[PDB]
Amino acid sequence: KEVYRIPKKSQTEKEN
Amino acid sequence: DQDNEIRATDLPERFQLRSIPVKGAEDDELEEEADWIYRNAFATPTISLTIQKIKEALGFMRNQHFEVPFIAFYRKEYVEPELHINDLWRVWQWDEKWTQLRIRKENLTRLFEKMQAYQYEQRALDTTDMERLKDVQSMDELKDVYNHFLLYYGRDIPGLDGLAKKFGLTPEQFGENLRDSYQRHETEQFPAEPLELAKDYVCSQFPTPEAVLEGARYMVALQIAREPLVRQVLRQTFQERAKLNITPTKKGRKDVDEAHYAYSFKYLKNKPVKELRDDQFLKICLAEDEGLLTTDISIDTYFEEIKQFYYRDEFSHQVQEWNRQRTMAIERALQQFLYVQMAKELKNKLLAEAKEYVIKACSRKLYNWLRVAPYRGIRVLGIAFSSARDHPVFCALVNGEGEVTDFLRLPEEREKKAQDIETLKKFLLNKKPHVVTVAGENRDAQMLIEDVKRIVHEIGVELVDNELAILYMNSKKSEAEFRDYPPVLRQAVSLARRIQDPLIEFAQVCSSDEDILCLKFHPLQEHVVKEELLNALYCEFINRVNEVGVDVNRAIAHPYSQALIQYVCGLGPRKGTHLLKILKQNNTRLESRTQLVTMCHMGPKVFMNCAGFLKIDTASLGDSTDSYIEVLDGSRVHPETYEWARKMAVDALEYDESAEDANPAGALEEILENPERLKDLDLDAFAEELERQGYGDKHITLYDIRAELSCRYKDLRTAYRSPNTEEIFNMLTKETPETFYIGKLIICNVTGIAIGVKTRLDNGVTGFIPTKFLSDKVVKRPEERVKVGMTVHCRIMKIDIEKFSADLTCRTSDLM
Repeated sequence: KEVYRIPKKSQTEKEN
Repeated sequence: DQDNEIRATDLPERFQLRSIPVKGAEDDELEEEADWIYRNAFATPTISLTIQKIKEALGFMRNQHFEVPFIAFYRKEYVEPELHINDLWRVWQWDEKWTQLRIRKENLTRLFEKMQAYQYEQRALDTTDMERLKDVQSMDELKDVYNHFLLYYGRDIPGLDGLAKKFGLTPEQFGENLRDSYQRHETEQFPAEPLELAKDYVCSQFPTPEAVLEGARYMVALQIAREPLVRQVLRQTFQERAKLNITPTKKGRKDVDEAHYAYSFKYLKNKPVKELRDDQFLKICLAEDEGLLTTDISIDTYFEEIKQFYYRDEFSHQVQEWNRQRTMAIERALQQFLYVQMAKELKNKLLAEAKEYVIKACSRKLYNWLRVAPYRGIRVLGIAFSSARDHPVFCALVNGEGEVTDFLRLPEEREKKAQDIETLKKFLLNKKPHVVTVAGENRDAQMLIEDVKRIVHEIGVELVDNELAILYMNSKKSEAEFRDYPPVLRQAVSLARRIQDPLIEFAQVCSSDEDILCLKFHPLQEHVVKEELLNALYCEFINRVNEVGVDVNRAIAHPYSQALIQYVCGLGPRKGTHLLKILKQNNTRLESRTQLVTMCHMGPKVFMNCAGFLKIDTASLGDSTDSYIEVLDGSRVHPETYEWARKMAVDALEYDESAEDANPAGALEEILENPERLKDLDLDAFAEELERQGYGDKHITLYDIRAELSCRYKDLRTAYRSPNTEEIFNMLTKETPETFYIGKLIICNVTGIAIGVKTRLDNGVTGFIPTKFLSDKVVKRPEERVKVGMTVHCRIMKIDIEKFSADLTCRTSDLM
């Protein structure tokens, strides 16, 4: 297989 | 027909229009382009008013064929933060100047090569052909190189030189000395005096060997004034140390007094060019053209400094004659060749700079007009009028789509006004308009707006400027669209359309250069070059159209909006009209925007340029149209980045990449229902991973593709505020703060003593002579001072813009 995900690891807080 | 290939070609329509066709770069001529543009377009001008960014912009424009909007709006990381939309426009304008200069340089290089060949067949060119032509950083010094060439080699298309050479310090050396400000090259003595050498050359044209001296000095002066180095040094001297002397002509002394624009500089003395204001020199040159004023540009000395170089020290008395000859040769050269031409060049530069400032002011005013938003489609009622003395008022209810639904005419006097108010209230109750707009013509707008307020409160009411509505009324297009309506009704529809969105009305009514020039962007608008002013205005239109994006499906259904897809990137008068023709003929309205190439025949480069700036109203579609809908097509996002959207949505939903159930469309069609989920995505980490995969830096693009999925074509215009009291004052009065010159002389008509003296100005402004001058508050009326009814001209001493009241003067001492 070959896969990528944008990580939900973000510390920017959902733009308020 | 040129229009046919223009519509058929694969380049932006505005690229083929330019005189200098856009030819690719080489990355070495491109770097020189960037350096020259940065140095010339970002250098301090003579009147008071990163290179990699320019390289990238030029590369885009000339190789990728990206229009200034597509660079500004999708290539920010390349040009930002040091280049903006106007910076890109300036760069693309200066690219034409670079190309012109390069073609001139190539032509001159070929000429110099042919001349070298001819001379080799028979002074000569050894390094000048290289040193000069290769080192030509401006069109002006290109003239210095050419004219110097014409002086010597201009004689041959297929003996006073003896004295000139026997004059010491050959002109190149004199140029070197002037550039160094000290005697780098010493003079060459001769074992005789000037006259003895004169006897050799005094034969036929110049007998009386003083005549051969005159001829030799003239030759030396020509050679000095044609030398490129002396030209550079003297032009620099003029640039830094230049004074402006002005006196009024016989026709000027009489007709320029405290009201003619040239009053402030009717007399000037040693006014440095560095202190010239924005458009001051434009006014100076206009006044000089009118014949009521005369000027001259000089440095006063500079001749005394120059003469020290082309000179010798010893007092042998056989060099004092040579020294005097050299001094007077330099004098003649400077006085009749260099000073005059340098003054002409400096005057042209200053006038062009003033013209540029005027063009920039007009562009800024147009920007402010188009950057005013819509109102918060909406049913807008527009009321327009005139002097009103035996003339009715028309109000037009324009639908939210912009189409006028219906109109109403609103023509002892107390009961007539009461009946008009009753019928207006009836109309408002029957067909509730979201906004009532009153045109701006005179004081009667205030009364009209106040009556409309009194009606509505028993829903806003706002005053609206009336200047584009007048142009629409007078235009033939108003007749075309409304054959039955009177002109004033056209004003109402124009006002309603402008209040609904200025851009949609400005582009529709300013359909031609003449129509746009009808507006008053700046008092000196008429004197700037038409081409440059029109280009600036159309650039402002293009910017605001691409920064808004044009909704396709509404330009077709409501042909009133067709004018907007002229200013779309990539998509011009011919191209826009062809796209509209294709859509009309196919009888199909864009359910999808990648459909542009699918159903039309627009090339890859144009699609790339234009398609980011076209809106599709996906929320408005229904019935049979439900059959085919790409949901990303309803946004600022472009079909090169439609994979990064369909990854950004999958990642923001934490969909398991290993689930065969991760439908990337369905992920967007959940994100466009719940746009708050995109806030939990780290776009900087996502952009670093795209960069690692070799897709390049996309950080700023991803922030737009987020902000856009958070609101479909998020409008950035400043909302329709109500005009500030200053705005109302300058709008209804029809003159600017500069026009209300405190202390200006104005012809006013006295109306009646309400304790003061009420004088009505022709500008529709009440004039109250103060009781101090009147001197009668409880004393007898001021009838003795002046008879009521007639007109007098006085001077202003105070302003009441918030009440339209201006102080006046009765004493002639104030008049003096």
